[PDB]
Amino acid sequence: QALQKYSTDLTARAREGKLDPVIGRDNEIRRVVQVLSRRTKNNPVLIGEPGVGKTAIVEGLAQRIVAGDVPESLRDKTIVALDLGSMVAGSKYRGEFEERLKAVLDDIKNSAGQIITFIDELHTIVGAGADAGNMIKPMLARGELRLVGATTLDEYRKHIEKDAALERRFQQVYVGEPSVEDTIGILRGLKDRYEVHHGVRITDSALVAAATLSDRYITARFLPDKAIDLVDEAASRLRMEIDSRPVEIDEVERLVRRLEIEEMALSKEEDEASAERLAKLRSELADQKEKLAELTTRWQNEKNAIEIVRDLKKEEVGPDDIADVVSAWTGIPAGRLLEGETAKLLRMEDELGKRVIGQKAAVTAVSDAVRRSRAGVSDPNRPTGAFMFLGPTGVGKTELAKALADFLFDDERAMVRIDMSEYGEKHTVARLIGAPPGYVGYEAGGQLTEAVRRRPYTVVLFDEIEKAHPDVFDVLLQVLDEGRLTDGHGRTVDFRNTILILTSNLGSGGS
Amino acid sequence: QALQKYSTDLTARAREGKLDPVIGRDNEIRRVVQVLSRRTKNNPVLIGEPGVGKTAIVEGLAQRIVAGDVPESLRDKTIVALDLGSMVAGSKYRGEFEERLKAVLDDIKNSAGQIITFIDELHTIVGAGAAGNMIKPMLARGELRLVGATTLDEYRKHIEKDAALERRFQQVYVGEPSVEDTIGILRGLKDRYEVHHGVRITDSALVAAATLSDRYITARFLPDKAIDLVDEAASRLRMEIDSRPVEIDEVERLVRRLEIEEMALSKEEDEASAERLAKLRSELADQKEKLAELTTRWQNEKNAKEEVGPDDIADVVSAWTGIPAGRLLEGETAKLLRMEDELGKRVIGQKAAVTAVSDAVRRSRAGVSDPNRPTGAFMFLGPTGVGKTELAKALADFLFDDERAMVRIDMSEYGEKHTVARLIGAPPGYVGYEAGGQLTEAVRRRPYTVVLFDEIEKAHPDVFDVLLQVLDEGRLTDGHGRTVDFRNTILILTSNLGSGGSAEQVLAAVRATFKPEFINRLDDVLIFEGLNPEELVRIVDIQLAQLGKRLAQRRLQLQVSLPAKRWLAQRGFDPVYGARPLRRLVQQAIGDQLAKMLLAGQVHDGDTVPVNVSPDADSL
Amino acid sequence: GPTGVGKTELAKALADFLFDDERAMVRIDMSEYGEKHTVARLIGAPPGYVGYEAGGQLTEAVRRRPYTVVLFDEIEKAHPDVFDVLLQVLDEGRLTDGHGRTVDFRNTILILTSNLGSGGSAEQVLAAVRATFKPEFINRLDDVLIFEGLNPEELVRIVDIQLAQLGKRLAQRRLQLQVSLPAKRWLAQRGFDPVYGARPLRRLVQQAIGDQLAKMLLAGQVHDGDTVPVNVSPDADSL
Ligand SMILES: Nc1ncnc2c1ncn2[C@@H]1O[C@H](COP(=O)(O)OP(=O)(O)OP(O)(O)=S)[C@@H](O)[C@H]1O
Ligand SMILES: Nc1ncnc2c1ncn2[C@@H]1O[C@H](COP(=O)(O)OP(=O)(O)OP(O)(O)=S)[C@@H](O)[C@H]1O
Ligand SMILES: Nc1ncnc2c1ncn2[C@@H]1O[C@H](COP(=O)(O)OP(=O)(O)OP(O)(O)=S)[C@@H](O)[C@H]1O
Ligand SMILES: Nc1ncnc2c1ncn2[C@@H]1O[C@H](COP(=O)(O)OP(=O)(O)OP(O)(O)=S)[C@@H](O)[C@H]1O
Ligand SMILES: Nc1ncnc2c1ncn2[C@@H]1O[C@H](COP(=O)(O)OP(=O)(O)OP(O)(O)=S)[C@@H](O)[C@H]1O
Repeated sequence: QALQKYSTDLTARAREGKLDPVIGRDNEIRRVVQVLSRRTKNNPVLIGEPGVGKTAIVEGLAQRIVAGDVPESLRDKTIVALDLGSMVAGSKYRGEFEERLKAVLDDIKNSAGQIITFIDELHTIVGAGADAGNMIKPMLARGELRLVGATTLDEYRKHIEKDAALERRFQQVYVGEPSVEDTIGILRGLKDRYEVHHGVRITDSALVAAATLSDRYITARFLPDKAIDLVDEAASRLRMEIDSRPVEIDEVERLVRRLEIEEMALSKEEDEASAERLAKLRSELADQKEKLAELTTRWQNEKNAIEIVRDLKKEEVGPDDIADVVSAWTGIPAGRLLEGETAKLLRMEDELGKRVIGQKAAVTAVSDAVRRSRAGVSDPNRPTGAFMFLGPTGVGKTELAKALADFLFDDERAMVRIDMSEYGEKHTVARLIGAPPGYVGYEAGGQLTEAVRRRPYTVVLFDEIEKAHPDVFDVLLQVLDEGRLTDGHGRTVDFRNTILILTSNLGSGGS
Repeated sequence: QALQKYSTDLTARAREGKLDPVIGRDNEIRRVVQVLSRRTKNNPVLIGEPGVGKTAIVEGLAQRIVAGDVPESLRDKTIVALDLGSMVAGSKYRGEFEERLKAVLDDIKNSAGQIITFIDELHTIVGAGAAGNMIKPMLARGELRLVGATTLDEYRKHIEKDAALERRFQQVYVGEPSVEDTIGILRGLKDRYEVHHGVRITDSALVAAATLSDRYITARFLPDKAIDLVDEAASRLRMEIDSRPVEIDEVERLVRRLEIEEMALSKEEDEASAERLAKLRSELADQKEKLAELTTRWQNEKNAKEEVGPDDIADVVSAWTGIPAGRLLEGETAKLLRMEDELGKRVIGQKAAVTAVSDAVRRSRAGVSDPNRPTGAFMFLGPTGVGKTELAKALADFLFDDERAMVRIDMSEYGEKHTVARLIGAPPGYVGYEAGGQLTEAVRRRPYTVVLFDEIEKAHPDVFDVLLQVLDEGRLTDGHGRTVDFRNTILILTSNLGSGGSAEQVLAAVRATFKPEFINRLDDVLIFEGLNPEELVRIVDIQLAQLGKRLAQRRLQLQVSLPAKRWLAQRGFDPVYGARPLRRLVQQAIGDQLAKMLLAGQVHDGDTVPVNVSPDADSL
Repeated sequence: GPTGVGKTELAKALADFLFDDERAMVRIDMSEYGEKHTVARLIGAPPGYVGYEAGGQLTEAVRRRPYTVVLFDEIEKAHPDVFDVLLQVLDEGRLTDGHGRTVDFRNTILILTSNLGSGGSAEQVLAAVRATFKPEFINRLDDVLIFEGLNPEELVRIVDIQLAQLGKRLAQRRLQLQVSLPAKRWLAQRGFDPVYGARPLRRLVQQAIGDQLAKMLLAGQVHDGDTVPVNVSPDADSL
């Protein structure tokens, strides 16, 4: 009766359909089943990096038990999910939590073995005493409590392996991350639940696109769920739009209201210099009211036509809604050039010519490399542009790197700029990679690394590349042509969406 | 009346035969007896690594007492097993625990010399107060026999800090058994598992599960890391002797799910998903074929296994630790023979290097390779843009069927001496100490990957001295005392020394930049030979296929003509820059042209575009 | 001395018969102690910083079982501070660690190893030895032995040893080889560059016998149990 107080039930939740379906991953289920049924020391532990699916496997095993697909030695067994915080909640006195846990263990052992224990994140059991989480050792080794567990691949090493007399009683089951083709199947089988939670519909191409697109942009997470987030956010945004009026009318209305409020207060300014700013505010206000009227008129035409066709006879998420989600995330633009960017990209060499005069070849070569990437033609695993341009002084080779970095971002200080005139000695490389573990500045990372990692779309400039020691080129050797360097902490950063630019002054006069 | 309240009875538990055989370990039991039969300070302590067997020795002593093989002054002693976890339980008051302990000690002392207290994991006796200290006077008089057993580390971490205590204790070191002793032990315990599971166990399996777990699984000790293989092979054979076997219970589960997916992908009101259903059904039929064939052959075999064999243990050790340890299941022996021409699908030329790589896999798999040495570690070098990294990525692309499964470090960043702590970790007592190594901690888990050292020459010549034992011994220790196992990976070392000689210049640069004791541990030092204008067409078509697959996301296959496919290889061939000028020329010719075409309308998706060679350029 | 001549396999052969297992020695690889602060791992951290409970790496393996032979691979590549620590092991007998205890190396067999110079008979190599170490640390050791190169006569016995090793390894699948004396002397005739020691013999074995055997074995026709002879051709060894 203490199991009721200090444990919830898992099969009693899987029987009422309150668990999500589990798809694939048969080898791991079979290994867990065949480890959970041996004579002694019969308790596995699902180990692996976070996100790959480790509680989903236990819930799939519970659903399989409820269905009856398990072997004879597991028919009609209840899975119990222990909770340790609720056992340490009130234990002030010197002998409360110990007898609590002992009563729980006695209630488990009293049964004929008709109970399968399940502690998730079992790395939290090494303490909990003050000494506890250690009296379980006699029963673990004898095999009287079948203890399925699951911990991260580096909480094990940090908490359990430090008690090598305990991690002997556990059998490890390595759960690797799935591939894109298996993520597609998982999504296919898992979509009709979000389809119900949000009153929308989800196209299958929108499931292929999520899995194939969240594998090359979001490189900091793993991939049974790195796409489910895209699908969920797309569905939620589409539901919001299915509610009151959609986007890009909801922005212009808010903007016009604010401009009106500002103009109604800037009018009563007894000044001479502020009367000039009130002459542009009204202009932009009228310009915005124009666009808002045009949008609200086109909206009625679309809806009107739809209703007409319905009486005569943008309502489901799509592969571009997924793209808009993954573009609001990470800031990287991967869309379809929605009629506002195509014109700008076509008149590109004419807007760089407003700040750089001449250098037609360089301007054309940069504009021709931005479009090969926006049009979806460039190599998907390489920087979108990496070229070194050089010449005599006062020519424009630093201006162009600052003229290109402007109209792409509407700003000027939005590019990561390091000037290699200070890297004269070869030991200064650590200034862009960090210090290896065990030195003074280590909990700071690199300076280029931790600047590209935060926004992986800015352009990077290497001024005066010739002035550096001839051993930093070797460091750059793999940034180019692959877009990847590491740091002290071991985390890889991807330079696969940035435009690298290296200026220099060699020759200086040669034809 | 408190002993039975707060303890149990090992002798009673063994009289009913609730224990296992303890065959072996004569000297340890003899020493335990002769120390227990002392006059004063008669209390031993079994000590050793976790898993070698330290409670089994006490269980054997109990069985031996019950049998009557002990000397005179041990007859009818009734060993008792104390449980301090119950003494401090609900003792929420001011003196309850102290008085419980005192009553138990008095009850033990009142018996003349019968009770032999046995506290397991006695390191937990230091605290428990708020006590556990009212035992030293009872101990330094010979009145308490206190048999105990703690691991080799928790002893010095908890008890050596109490030098008053450890003086009243005898230490009995229990070393681990060897492979022959492990086999002898296994031959006695097989009956218990043969009874628990309705299965028979073979002696060949018993000896394989001891000679194999000593080689592959090296993180635990070896009276018991061999028992698990038997205990899991038995469970798997029981599950198989149950309703359905395996490798049919996979095809069935896969076909069911494929049907469920096809039944719901058919009514998809789309045009882009039309070719995505045109292969699901193909794969489903190709799977039903194999399902039917296996289900038919099953009836043949059932009209025309029953006990665990020697390869079932191999299958268990292969499911564990990742490593393939089985014996050439069919479909593999054809893959390994096709290897040499299957790698040529991505790497053209360099057939010497291809053969030298495949010959280290076909050997280590057949089982003729050296066990205590990596399965191949060779450094190949040559000019630039030739394929040396492409080969290292294409090798690990069909051993694991996943490009990212390779362990890739690039030695361009290990330019200075102190960057060694970056792939090994920091010593005990510094800032980054929990994260461990970077190369170490990536092999200790899943020890079957391929390791790539890119531009080995760019590193400070003190990092080679760390790889000096990775080669020829396959082991390095991180900043934790954890010797990892490199004996079954494939090491690859790329470089660019010389780049301007046939063989003598590069072999002089190698001997001038490396040490002889380093060049000696290596396998064949392969030298690539540069590309020839003839076989560049086989690279042109691979690049074109790659580009096609890349832009196939919108159904834009190109009909590249033969004169264009020839022009793309006529120029763009440099005898100095390899094949990267070709990659650049492809996007200078087709890339920017199609990019201008595409976003200015007139090339809307679903269309096919032909290329044709103009007088100088080529038009779309 | 030179490379591949038997320096390491002697420290592994002494323990092999003093303990009946080549894994009963404390083999630490001194090629990783190339930094000054790396002394903390083979001695232990001070009381209570990050790793006090772990204790030393060298001192602990001998405080618990003080009869082990201790090997130091590539002592030349260490830092000139671990020598100042290992010094007090000699002419004293004991070693104190960061914990604050004292451990006695009075029953161990210290063994060092290096590859200094490798260019002179004894004069250049012993000058190099006297140049990097300290003379007060050298007059405490026993004989500073120099190992000799291999000769074609001392190589046929090594071929016999390697063939015995290969045969013992092929006992799992129950195979055994028949090596004709022409092949047994050809394998020693080739692979005698007197600059790389005995290593090239291992590679020649795997290239000649092992590769052919492993290509035949999984192509059927050499199924387990039976024996196989090896004979000589103009150049190669046909099986
Ligand atoms: N095989 C699978 N079939 C269906 N859904 C799956 C599968 N694997 C994972 N998922 C889903 O993907 C998500 C993964 O979440 P969890 O598995 O709960 O995270 P986790 O594996 O427990 O990792 P941590 O360490 O606990 S955060 C959940 O939404 C699961 O429902
Ligand atoms: N073609 C050009 N069009 C417009 N401004 C230019 C042009 N060339 C140079 N300038 C001006 O020159 C100034 C600095 O030129 P930079 O391009 O920064 O010099 P640079 O090209 O980097 O040469 P070095 O070798 O680095 S000093 C700015 O004020 C630019 O506006
Ligand atoms: N001499 C032996 N004969 C037969 N079985 C043995 C022998 N020694 C150990 N075993 C078995 O091997 C396993 C070892 O378990 P234990 O000895 O209880 O572990 P341990 O030595 O107590 O180590 P810890 O620190 O308590 S986890 C058990 O299944 C024993 O039954
Ligand atoms: N033999 C080849 N077969 C197929 N593709 C090749 C071949 N040689 C080169 N390539 C291609 O040309 C490029 C060469 O890249 P890598 O082989 O990685 O360069 P590399 O051989 O490592 O030379 P370095 O010294 O690293 S610059 C890649 O895009 C390869 O796909
Ligand atoms: N005298 C010898 N007798 C038998 N085998 C030998 C002898 N010398 C070398 N070998 C073989 O050569 C291989 C390596 O020899 P080692 O003695 O380990 O090299 P070493 O003395 O450490 O030299 P280095 O420069 O450190 S690699 C071993 O596998 C031995 O079988």
